Amino acid sequence: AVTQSPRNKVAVTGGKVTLSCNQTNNHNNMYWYRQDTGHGLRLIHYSYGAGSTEKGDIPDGYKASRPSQENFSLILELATPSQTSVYFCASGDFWGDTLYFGAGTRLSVLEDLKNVFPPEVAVFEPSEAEISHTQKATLVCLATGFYPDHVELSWWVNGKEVHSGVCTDPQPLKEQPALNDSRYALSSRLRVSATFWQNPRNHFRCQVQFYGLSENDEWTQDRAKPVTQIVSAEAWGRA
Amino acid sequence: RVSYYGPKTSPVQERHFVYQFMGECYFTNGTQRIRYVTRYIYNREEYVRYDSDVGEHRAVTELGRPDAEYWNSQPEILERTRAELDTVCRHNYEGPETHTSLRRLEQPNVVISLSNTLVCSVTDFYPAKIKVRWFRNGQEETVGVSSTQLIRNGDWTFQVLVMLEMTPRRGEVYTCHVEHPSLKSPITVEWRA
Amino acid sequence: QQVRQSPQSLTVWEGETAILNCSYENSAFDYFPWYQQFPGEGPALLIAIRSVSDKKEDGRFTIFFNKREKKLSLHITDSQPGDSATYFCAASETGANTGKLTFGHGTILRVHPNIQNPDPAVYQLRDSDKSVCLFTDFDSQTNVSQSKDSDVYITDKCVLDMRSMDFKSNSAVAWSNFACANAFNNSIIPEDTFFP
Amino acid sequence: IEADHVGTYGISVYQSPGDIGQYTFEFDGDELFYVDLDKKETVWMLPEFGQLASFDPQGGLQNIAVVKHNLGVLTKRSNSTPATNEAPQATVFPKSPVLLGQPNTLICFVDNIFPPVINITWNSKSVADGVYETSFFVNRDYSFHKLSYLTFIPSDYDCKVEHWGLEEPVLKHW
Repeated sequence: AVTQSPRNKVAVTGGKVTLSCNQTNNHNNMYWYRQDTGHGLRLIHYSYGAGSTEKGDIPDGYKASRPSQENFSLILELATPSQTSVYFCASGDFWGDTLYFGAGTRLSVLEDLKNVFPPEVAVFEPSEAEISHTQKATLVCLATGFYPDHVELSWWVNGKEVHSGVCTDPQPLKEQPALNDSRYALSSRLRVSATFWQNPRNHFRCQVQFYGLSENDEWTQDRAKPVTQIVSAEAWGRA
Repeated sequence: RVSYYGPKTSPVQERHFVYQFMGECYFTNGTQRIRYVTRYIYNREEYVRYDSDVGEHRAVTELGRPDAEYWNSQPEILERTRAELDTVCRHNYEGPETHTSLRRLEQPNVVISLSNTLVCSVTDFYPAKIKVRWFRNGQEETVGVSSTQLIRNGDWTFQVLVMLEMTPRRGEVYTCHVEHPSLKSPITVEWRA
Repeated sequence: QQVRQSPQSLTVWEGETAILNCSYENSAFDYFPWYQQFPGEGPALLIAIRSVSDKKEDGRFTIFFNKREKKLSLHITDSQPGDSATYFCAASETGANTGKLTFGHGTILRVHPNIQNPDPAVYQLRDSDKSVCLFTDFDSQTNVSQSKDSDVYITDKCVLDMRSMDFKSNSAVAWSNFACANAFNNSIIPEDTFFP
Repeated sequence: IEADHVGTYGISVYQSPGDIGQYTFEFDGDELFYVDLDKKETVWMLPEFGQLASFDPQGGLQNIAVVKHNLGVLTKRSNSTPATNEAPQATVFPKSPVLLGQPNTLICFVDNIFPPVINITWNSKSVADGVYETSFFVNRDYSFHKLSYLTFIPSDYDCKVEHWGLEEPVLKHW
């Protein structure tokens, strides 16, 4: 299969970022796409075998490197804010009818690391009116004030992760859509039965994975450095 | 515009070693009878071949039994190679070749000189079909005439030289007569003795 | 040479047939693979047609190809909610042996799960610096349009977790620093909507 | 195989060591174009054909990748059997009738080339003036022939071939 590294990355204007792709399909062709709204998927560089790389349609700003049949590496030597995006790697056989993509790499290039904030999470308990009126009960999680939009939400019910009854926003919204450095918010919903919520032994937990700075990055402010972290809010079943 | 399409080389699963592949399209009467033969060659010995008359890969040496059997199974490969007679041969003929190769016509340069023997040098023409005949006082002379073979220049032009054994007595007129498809009317160049 | 898809996003209720439209401007294109991208993932091949065919059938998914008009359509029948994803129309002229592939801009298909008994209502949730209003159980004739105000945030297009098995719905959530009676004053709310 | 015309399309030639590749099209024995693998560019023999048809040079690069691959596999399959060398033969002739004074081209035609690696150069002093070399052409026996050209102003030359299957570099005189 095709895997990428890193999965998420924060970087400042003017540094050297290196996305990298590994493939174990014994394919020969490897591609480096980026995905931005209003533009679909766009090809940057690609390659036919080790030693060779070809200029895609948007080769400005990126170099590529295919040292091995299995590796293929996008390289940004002077990152810009215009290079923030979601990058996907691909591979395929010679003359193949199929492209095989990776899971993705979210990349933020920031003019300054001062706007990098973690999320503030909260759980909101179901209404009594919804309970008595539906014999159903809906908890609502809000994550707010984070930057950038690299977060993944999950609902946990009694020590395990839960999927049934969840719907999560597909993309974060912008708290202040006017600014360019606006922070974001995600919302999610967990719907359980009313008899299940009215059991004060059951606990419900909203967990938010935030991706930010790294152990090797440096922080020039007093507020705690927005590392990659887990942020939770909790709620217990009521009467 | 109109585009050349090459075949797709099937892939396989000091001292020097050489690989070579080609797709030979064979047109007779335009696109009436097309034949398509792709050849894979290692160290000058052809080892695997497709032939559109066979309809399937065959191996020309033992070293090629793997690739011929393999390429015959996976029908994404075999139907495609079978179809390159259309998507490569017929396509390139009825397409770019018609706008280029089949439309090139270059008129020869005919000049006579006396090295006695007179030489008629006919140069820089295309295609290859040419007739060059000598007359003496208006009488075809096929005795003592000797031409070169078709000399291919490698820049899409040919060249032929026709030498005549003769002996000039003042008043005689020798003419070089050149027929060609580029030519409206045949070219004649005369040389008075 | 470009690939253009319409509409830019499609919302459909569990059961309908979605129809994703594509067209190309280069007559030399002869292979048309459609790629499905689930949220947070990378696209994968869904279904592909070649120009010598006018229809490729595979399960609930069908490509309809039309050569004379240079038009494709992907028809999804019995649209489940797990079909929610972005769908890319792609085209190559295979003859040029290039390896590149031309991608449409994608259409976002968000399928709504059916509701057995619609019971539209707007509930208030137990606040712990804002307070949350929840619009839920509405039928297929309401469009939740965004707020006519800043400082009031409304979201209404949530992708149900793919592994959900037992409580699939599709509610809208609004929060601010503001009551739930007026919270959705900027949308087309059904008449019988229940405000406790 | 008897025929009226012969398109010889997508000739991919690869050899190692050296990573030496070449991709050409041919028609009726004449080179339509090659793909330049460094500048990645379709280079036409007749510029005027580059104006009436085209070829995307990336079909060449992917076919050269396929062919390098197959060279690795078959190298290994035959247990690293090496290629045997050949003695190439030249033949020197002028492009137009040699008129002392007027400008002309002088054509060196080398054949029985295998493998496709040759040095072809030209008063008993070396010349690099109007030297144009052609691509390697395909022979029915899978050897190659190459034409070098030398523009000269005739006035009262040796083609020098340096190969491997030649014990000593051979000269053809003019």
